[PDB]
Amino acid sequence: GGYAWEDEIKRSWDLVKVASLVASIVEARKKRTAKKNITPYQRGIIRSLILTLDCSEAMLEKDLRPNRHAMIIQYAIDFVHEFFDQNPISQMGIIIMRNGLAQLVSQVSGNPQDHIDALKSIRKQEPKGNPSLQNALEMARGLLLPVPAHCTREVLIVFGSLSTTDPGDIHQTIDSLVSEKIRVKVLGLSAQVAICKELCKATNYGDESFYKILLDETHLKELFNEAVTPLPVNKINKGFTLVKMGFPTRIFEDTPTFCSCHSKLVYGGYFCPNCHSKVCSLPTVCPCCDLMLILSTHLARSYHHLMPLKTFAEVPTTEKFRSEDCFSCQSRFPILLTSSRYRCEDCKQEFCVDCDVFIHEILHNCPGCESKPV
Amino acid sequence: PADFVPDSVSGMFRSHDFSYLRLRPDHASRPLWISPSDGRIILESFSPLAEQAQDFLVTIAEPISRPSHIHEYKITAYSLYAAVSVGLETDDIISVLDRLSKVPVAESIINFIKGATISYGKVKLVIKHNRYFVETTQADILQMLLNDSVIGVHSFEIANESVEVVKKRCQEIDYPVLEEYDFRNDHRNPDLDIDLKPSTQIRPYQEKSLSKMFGNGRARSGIIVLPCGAGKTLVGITAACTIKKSVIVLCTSSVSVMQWRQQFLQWCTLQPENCAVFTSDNKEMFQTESGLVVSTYSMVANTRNRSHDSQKVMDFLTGREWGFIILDEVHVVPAAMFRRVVSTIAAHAKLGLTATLVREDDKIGDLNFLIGPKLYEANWMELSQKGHIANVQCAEVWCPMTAEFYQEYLRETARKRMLLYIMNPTKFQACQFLIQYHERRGDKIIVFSDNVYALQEYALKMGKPFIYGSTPQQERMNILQNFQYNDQINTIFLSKVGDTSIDLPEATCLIQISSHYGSRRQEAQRLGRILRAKRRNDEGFNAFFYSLVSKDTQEMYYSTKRQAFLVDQGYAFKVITHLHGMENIPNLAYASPRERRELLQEVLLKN
DNA sequence: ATGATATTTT
DNA sequence: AAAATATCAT
Ligand SMILES: Nc1ncnc2c1ncn2[C@@H]1O[C@H](COP(=O)(O)OP(=O)(O)O)[C@@H](O)[C@H]1O
Ligand code: BEF
Ligand SMILES: [Mg+2]
Ligand SMILES: [Zn+2]
Ligand SMILES: [Zn+2]
Ligand SMILES: [Zn+2]
Ligand SMILES: [Zn+2]
Repeated sequence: GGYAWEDEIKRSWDLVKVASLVASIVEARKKRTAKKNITPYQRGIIRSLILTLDCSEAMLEKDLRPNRHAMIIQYAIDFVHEFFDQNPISQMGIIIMRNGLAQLVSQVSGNPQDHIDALKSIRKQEPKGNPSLQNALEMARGLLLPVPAHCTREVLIVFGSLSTTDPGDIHQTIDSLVSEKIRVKVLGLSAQVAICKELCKATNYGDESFYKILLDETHLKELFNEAVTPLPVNKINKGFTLVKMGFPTRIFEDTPTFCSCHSKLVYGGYFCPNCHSKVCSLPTVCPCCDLMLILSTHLARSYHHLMPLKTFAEVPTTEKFRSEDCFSCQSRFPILLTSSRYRCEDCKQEFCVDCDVFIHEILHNCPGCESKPV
Repeated sequence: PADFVPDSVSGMFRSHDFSYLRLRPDHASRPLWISPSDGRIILESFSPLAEQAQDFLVTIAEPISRPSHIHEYKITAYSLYAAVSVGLETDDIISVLDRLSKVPVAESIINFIKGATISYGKVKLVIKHNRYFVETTQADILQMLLNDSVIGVHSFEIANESVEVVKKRCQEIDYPVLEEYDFRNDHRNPDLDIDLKPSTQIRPYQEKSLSKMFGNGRARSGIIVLPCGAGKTLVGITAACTIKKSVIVLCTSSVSVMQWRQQFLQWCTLQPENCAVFTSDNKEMFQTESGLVVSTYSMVANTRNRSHDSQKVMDFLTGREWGFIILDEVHVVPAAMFRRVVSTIAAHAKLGLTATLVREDDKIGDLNFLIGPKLYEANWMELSQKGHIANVQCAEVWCPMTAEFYQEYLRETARKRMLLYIMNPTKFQACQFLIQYHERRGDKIIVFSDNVYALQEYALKMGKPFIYGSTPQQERMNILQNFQYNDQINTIFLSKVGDTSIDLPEATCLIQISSHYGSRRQEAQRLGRILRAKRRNDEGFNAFFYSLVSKDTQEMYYSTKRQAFLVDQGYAFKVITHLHGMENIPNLAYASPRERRELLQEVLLKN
């Protein structure tokens, strides 16, 4: 019955005793494999998203430093900014589950400032009680009723607990959501939940990829950023329609005038092309003739989604190269094992790694394709 | 040093320049620098291979200074002897050191380790019924040893009294004496059946420290150094349990003897039948076949005059052969008379446990041949991070001496000089303010004072208790227990009696109005009194350690010299010239000039 | 070598 | 309550 002391000494120093570039390429190729498949799926540019956040005792856990409540709220602010930058026409609403009830914190609108301010106020609020998915969903269902039909209803629940206390049968709400054509995306924090999986699958036409649980702090940001982009629509669902809209002209005035939207003195504004009423900022529904005023730039931002730029394929090392320098940025390709040259299929012009990421994330048009004369 | 151009600024380094050796190509990885001439080692704890390097260096080197980032180690003959003792050889040591060195090891260093790594196991000493036999399996080597006139398979009985003489002599000769005892093999000595309680669990560093002692599966004598509050009592208890033989404990003070009795009972399976305490309070002795006997150094070490009732128990101690002996607070063993305890009591394995292996004289090194090599050591900073010993924010308050008081200081003689600055009215105000401020925070404060007269004077003025030699054992225990479990009595003064070997988790703050002459041992021991606070794991908690001194007096000289050990271990002292909020205090002692003059006359009348 | 302080005994 | 021996520092 001897103890571990008598056996031997650990001898820690015995444990320690005394290709990267190709590894990066193959790792990039494996990552690029997921990006190889891309097709112009039809996506609803106009959308209405109700953001539901869990503010309950489960948020007091220190899994995400400093606490789940702080990180979720902070990343929510970033999501609000990103969501309204990529999609200018869309509107958003904020709900929070606290004390076993769903509490509205900001009306569904198209002003990012209002939603940002609402989230900022929630910072100090201390989470408590149990969450209630049914109460949040019922409140979300009501909020998404006045929204126009052409808009695609969307719910993005950030669930953090493992159990839900509802006053009624949540299964009825799931059926009701499907009837109203509402798609729910759930970002779990700890582990899978049976009801959450069913809600996402039922509302997403059987797709099970809309319920995701993160595995570390870094993965949360990627999940938040993914929801920014619009979701594709199914073939069976039909929502084709026209929407009346107008483009107002910025007007400069020496004397400030009352704004129809807020009834406040503002030096400048945009004159509506129907009722000539002035609105402080865009894009918002006109306060008088309720036609959504927008600028041509707002429509432009969403064009790249309709016709995404085809992914580039790395050239084989054996084949010859078009030139020794990048077409766009003129950066010499390192001589190095495997050539680090990427060519666009349409125009067949090589590009560097920096251009490949830039030409598919920020810049949405291949420089070579525009240069090619037809 | 060949084909090397001396540097222009090489003159700044007094022959200590080491630029001749070239840096290794992989210097970015190796964490060690080796200085050839001085033998010092510089270790980077922020670089890869830090943890196992620290464990290895501690084994083969005695730490000197261990700040946060750069650790300064040194190699000595005694350190090498300890390293080779715990299952190591020159081949392994050389390979590891060269591997971890940012620069190649110089030939001078290689020779130093090589010489002392081969004499490990030539001469052995064993203990039979009551006769010591210095024997060895081989027969040729001992014949050379016997030829020497200093000493006076082969086995020969040596005089018990002269055992220390041969032990030192073996250290002097090339072959040093080894102290190993195979407790598993021998069953002739009655075995005590004891084991740790199921609830008890050994902490990581405690487990590692005990593992080194039993690395080869056989107990070996040595000294284990852990910070105050680390739990050396549990390490000793576990060491006794595994050996499964009779164990005798020698302790510095009777109060601590009671602590050992209680601690031993709380953390093991032993029953009262096998426990007896040979202290001044009671001379009860155990009549069981075997058991634990806990005593004190003074009782055992005393030679001339001991009562017959104590003599019979002492004869009982010397009669039976013991299997284990724990020399608690082993930093006083090298004293003139306490050394006799090792010789009188015949034990196969002897273990020393202390927190501050410091001694003003050169007698500290003698421990290596009285008990054994320094088996293990632990970093005070490392344990503080782990949450085992409470963090302490040391400070050194500067208390200026007033003009009237200072003038009398210069004229008085040296021995009278001490009482002028210890009773400084400015120091008195500082002590009052700190106690009042820290009592508001609900913190227990212990005010040490070596000077008995000053201790009493401060206590009487503040209406607080005190403990020192005149206090009886019953009263001293009552104050200790009361101060631990009563809200009203938040602060108690003490003296040299309580400096070392007392457990009191309640204490969190600490002050010293006066202190003994420059001595690092007392400073470290007093600081350790508050390093085991039960509320050490609470978030954002910091214990306090205040040192009140008088500016321009000899106390400043002593205080700087009195905190050297703490600086080496890692603690940093902050100078507090001004105590904010002191002026607003409604009442301050000796505020009026008349009060200061009256105190000056009173203190002057002392001598 | 001396002075403090502490401890043990009678 | 007084003796006597150790210890720790000059
Ligand atoms: N493993 C442990 N678990 C809990 N408390 C422990 C453990 N080991 C030691 N302690 C505590 O450490 C404190 C000081 O122990 P002690 O042996 O008196 O320290 P020192 O090293 O100063 O002699 C005691 O309160 C004891 O209960
Ligand atoms: F090191 Be301890 F306080 F006995
Ligand atoms: Mg102790
Ligand atoms: Zn307005
Ligand atoms: Zn209008
Ligand atoms: Zn480029
Ligand atoms: Zn192209």
